[PDB]
Amino acid sequence: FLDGIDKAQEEHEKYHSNWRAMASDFNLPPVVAKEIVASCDKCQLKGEAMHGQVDCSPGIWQLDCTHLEGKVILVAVHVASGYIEAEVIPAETGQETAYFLLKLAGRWPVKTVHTDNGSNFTSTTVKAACWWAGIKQEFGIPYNPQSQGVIESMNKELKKIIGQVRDQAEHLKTAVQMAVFIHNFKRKGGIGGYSAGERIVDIIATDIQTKELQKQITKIQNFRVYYRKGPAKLLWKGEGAVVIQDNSDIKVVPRRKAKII
Amino acid sequence: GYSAGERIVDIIAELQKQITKIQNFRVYYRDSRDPVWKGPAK
Amino acid sequence: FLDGIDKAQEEHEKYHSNWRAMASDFNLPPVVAKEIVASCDKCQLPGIWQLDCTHLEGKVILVAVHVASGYIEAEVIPAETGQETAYFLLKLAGRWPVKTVHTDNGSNFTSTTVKAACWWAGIKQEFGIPYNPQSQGVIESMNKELKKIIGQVRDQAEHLKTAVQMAVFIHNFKRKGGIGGYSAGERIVDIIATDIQTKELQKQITKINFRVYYRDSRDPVWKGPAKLLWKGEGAVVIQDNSDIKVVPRRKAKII
Amino acid sequence: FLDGIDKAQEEHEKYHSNWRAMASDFNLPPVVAKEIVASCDKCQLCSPGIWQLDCTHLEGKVILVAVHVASGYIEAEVIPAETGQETAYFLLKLAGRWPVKTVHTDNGSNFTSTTVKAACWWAGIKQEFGIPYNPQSQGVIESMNKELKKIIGQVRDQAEHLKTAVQMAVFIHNFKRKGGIGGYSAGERIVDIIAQKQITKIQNFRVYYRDSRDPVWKGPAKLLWKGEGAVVIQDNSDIKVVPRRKAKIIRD
DNA sequence: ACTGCTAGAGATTTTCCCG
DNA sequence: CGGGAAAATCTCTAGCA
DNA sequence: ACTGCTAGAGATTTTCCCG
DNA sequence: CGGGAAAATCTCTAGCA
Ligand SMILES: [Mg+2]
Ligand SMILES: [Mg+2]
Repeated sequence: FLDGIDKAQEEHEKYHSNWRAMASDFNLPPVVAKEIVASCDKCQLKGEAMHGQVDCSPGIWQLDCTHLEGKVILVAVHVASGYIEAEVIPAETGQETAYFLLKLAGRWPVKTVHTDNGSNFTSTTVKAACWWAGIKQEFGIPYNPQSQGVIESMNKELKKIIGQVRDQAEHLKTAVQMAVFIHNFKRKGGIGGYSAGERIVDIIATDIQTKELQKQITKIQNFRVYYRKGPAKLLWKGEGAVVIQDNSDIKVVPRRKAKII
Repeated sequence: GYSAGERIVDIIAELQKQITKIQNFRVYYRDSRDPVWKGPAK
Repeated sequence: FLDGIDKAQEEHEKYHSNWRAMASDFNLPPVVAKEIVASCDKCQLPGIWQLDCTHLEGKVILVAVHVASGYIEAEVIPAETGQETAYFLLKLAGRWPVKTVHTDNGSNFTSTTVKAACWWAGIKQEFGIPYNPQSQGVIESMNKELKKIIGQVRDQAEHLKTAVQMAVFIHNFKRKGGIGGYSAGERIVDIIATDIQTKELQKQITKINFRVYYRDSRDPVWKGPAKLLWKGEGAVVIQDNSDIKVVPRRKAKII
Repeated sequence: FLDGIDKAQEEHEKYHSNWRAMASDFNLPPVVAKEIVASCDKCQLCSPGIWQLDCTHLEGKVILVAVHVASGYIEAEVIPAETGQETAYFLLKLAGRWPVKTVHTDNGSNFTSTTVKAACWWAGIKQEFGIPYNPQSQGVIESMNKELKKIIGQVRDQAEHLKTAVQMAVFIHNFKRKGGIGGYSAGERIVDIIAQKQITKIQNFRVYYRDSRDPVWKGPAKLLWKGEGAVVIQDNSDIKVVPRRKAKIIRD
């Protein structure tokens, strides 16, 4: 292929032909043509085809403003449940945002808030509010709304319901509260056939109850598993398996080659 | 040198109840490369 | 860098020495130390060897020394012509992985044959006075000690060349001393095994290479290559000319 | 090709090895290496301290070859004549490069010569004549002889005198041919194989005696053990322990 | 070092109910 | 065990940024 | 009575080649 | 019939409007 490699490179600096073109024309193994393309800086123009996944921890909220009929609507969503909070604010200011976030934190457990990099969420007043209530702030990558896919999807859902009930109310703020009500309690679906209100209550109660249950379980139950190794702490056992926490690492081991002390 | 109360309280301070309780909860989850949520797991 | 390497850099700023400390005491790979001394404006500066000559008893003796361990490779050469020095340098290069050689500018080393020897084997050579001629003084003192050795051994060898070799071996192995009384062989072997492990360590250090091409934010144009720093699920962190950026994996390409 | 691949090809022309270097060191894909070796006309495709020695002839010239059993690291040099004295000189030159301990020969007259025994003595090298008593090196010595002959068969086009071609082949077989277990060139493996010193390091270690009161007495102790948060040192006629904060260790 | 999601419309497969 | 209908699960899109 | 598609990057499965 | 690598097929995205 020594002859063809030099020619395909010259043709690539003119044409930037993809690897199949070089492999067909200059009789090349697919790996060599691919290497020619790969080392071209002008031919690197496409990302990888995948999507990430947002954090859906029980304490994470996603926030964003949305605009409707010239007014600013500050919308928050609890990621795990789909529950929502929303108000019309007078302006997209850091002060209005600090106030909204303080109200949210005083009504619901809020461990982390995830927003874009708009001026209102990045402001020092919002920081001071988040420091006071103990809220971690996660800032999305700039110009990447998929980072806040949940609240963007929920802003669509809320705009649709506001459109549905707009002529039942004079002012926009009231339509926003009617739509919030409707979404939280008058729309069922999702993981447990729930409405979002039912679902957030279940998520938060489940968090509380499982925390308590397993804390008591670990207080009373005390063992040490040796597998394969060191004194691994026991997490669970059953059906020919054991769960252990060895140096902050959780691994599923079969019952064989595993002895409990 | 412990009072009868101290020994009583220590003694009184089962697990299968709490374990079945924990095993009653449903878990919906995803694998790190699949957008669809996986059905209720135990 | 690592906290140890940052501490070594701060110790350099405190003490104006780069290679003599972090390459030895801090176990830094030689490539990083070379990069640091290159960046260091205060630093004007296992594969190092030196070659020299001596004229004991009217005969020409050419001696090589591994600087880091007091090893000896020597041979009585029939003549000072560069042709025979080329053959002997071929021997040194074949027997051990020799990377750089420090000699003088003389025609005994600048001849065409020596240049061909370096070209074939892959050895770099220095011609002239080294920046630290105290090493040359040390090897000359070793030459004098070999000469005293010879003044003793020549009671045992019918041919002075053979006594030259006998001395080479005595100093390699029997004359153990320094630090903890170690022979030149022991230090040589330790150094070269450490060198193998440092090649492996340099590989694993440089692992954590990757060119990243990425779509910048709001920009239609793709840019790169950037250095990859960290790779999560969904996003990466990239170094594009001392400018740390975070890019979703949809908008990046890692080669 | 890439600058690295072109450099690898030039290194092949310099060293007559294709797969053992670019497939391993240069991370070349196996298909490209296979294509290169196909195009390459020159590519036809125990007890450490135990070495073999042997005599070979080529084009009317005599070559003495030293091998290592434990990794096939091969030393060699052209000999002026088959006489025993030259053999003794070569074995001498061997002694100073590695701790040779026992060698095996073919019981030849030039090797049974007395001077060979003399050299083996004053250097401290033992001779175990006959054939080696392990059923690996017995054919391995001849196999590596054939390997050296084959390497010279390609080297000879770049050297008109055997005295240089032999060293060319030796460097190739020592480093530029990497294989075996994981692709380790013989030189690397022998580095590993070669790798009382630590005992002699601490023989003369005396200690300035102190105690938990943190005194400045600095008694004439002898260091017995170090580590695990304290020391173990003898105090004249008795034994005690001292934390590392005290008990300075010095040479006697 | 961070990350698309949600809800509805129609298609497909599974389950349950009388045999 | 067999259909047939009712329920549950699957595929796929717009629209939010 | 008209209508999403294309090309590349990485993952997964299939096929072929020496055994 | 078995691996292992090389080739072919599959999944999925941006960007065009
Ligand atoms: Mg926004
Ligand atoms: Mg918005």
